[PDB]
Amino acid sequence: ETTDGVYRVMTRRLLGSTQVGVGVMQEGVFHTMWHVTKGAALRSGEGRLDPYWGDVKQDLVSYCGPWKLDAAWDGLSEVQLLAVPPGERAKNIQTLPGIFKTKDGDIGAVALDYPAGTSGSPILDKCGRVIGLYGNGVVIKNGSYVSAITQGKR
Amino acid sequence: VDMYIERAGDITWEKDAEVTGNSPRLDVALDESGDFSLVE
Amino acid sequence: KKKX
Repeated sequence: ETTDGVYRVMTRRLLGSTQVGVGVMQEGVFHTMWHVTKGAALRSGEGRLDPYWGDVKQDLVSYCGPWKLDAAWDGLSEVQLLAVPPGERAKNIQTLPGIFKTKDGDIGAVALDYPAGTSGSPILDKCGRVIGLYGNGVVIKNGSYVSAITQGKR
Repeated sequence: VDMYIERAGDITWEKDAEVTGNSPRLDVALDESGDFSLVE
Repeated sequence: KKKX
């Protein structure tokens, strides 16, 4: 119920299902964005995953244990968004990040646009390590989107 | 509300992939609620 | 776009 991989986060009511986001299972911990689940418990097969840590300002939450993803963008190399859009198979999109320049340092940022339920899709370095999650960002003047590469602290 | 997860794939880098998108350099601020905004 |  916690095998490594990328997962869709779904909700179902009486009718069908809706994909509200995506997350990463690594080292027995599920990692996603706070705005996807709001820390609600997650069903995985017959099991239940409970929130362990989170931070609304970082827009991150982990389940079952502390945040495990610690790879960092090197500030130089191209990366891949492993986008998992609703209703579409996972696909890798290679890009050279831009930068969010903030008063508290710079953050890599990817100019790729996907539906809201793609939130939490992992961004990867060339070694396949998860350098952050996609889906907390800004809209620029032409209407397109730029997502921070949001990484937690391990 | 039943919130659940389902596997979608293995986390792997794709060799010879589509390189797309630009690399914007933006001045942004982050509020305590986790919202980024452009500095004007 | 959370900012489709």
